[PDB]
Amino acid sequence: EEVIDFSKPFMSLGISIMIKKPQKSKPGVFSFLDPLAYEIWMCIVFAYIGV
Amino acid sequence: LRKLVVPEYSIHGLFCLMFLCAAEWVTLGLNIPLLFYHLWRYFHRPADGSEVMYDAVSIMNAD
Repeated sequence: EEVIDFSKPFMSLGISIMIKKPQKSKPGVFSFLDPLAYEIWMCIVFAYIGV
Repeated sequence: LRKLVVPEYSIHGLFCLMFLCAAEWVTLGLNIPLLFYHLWRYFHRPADGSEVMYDAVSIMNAD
């Protein structure tokens, strides 16, 4: 701008983050526990013990 | 009394295990000393017989 003259921006932008699209993750061993949180499983174990 | 001792110690051990898994450190610290006392009491048999925690012959002693 010190040596030329600009116009008002015709397109405003900024820095941003590019990532690879999340894919269907390869199922993990012990993915059969995913429907319930770990805390539920531990409470189940200790309720079994207590009962 | 002999038939009734193991449940107490093992249930207290269950308490200790539960508080370990839940990561409740303070209560586990408060409970470890009694755990070790029970362990020592059960596995020492200070009585010379060393066959039962309470022995009818050794029992009836005032001490």
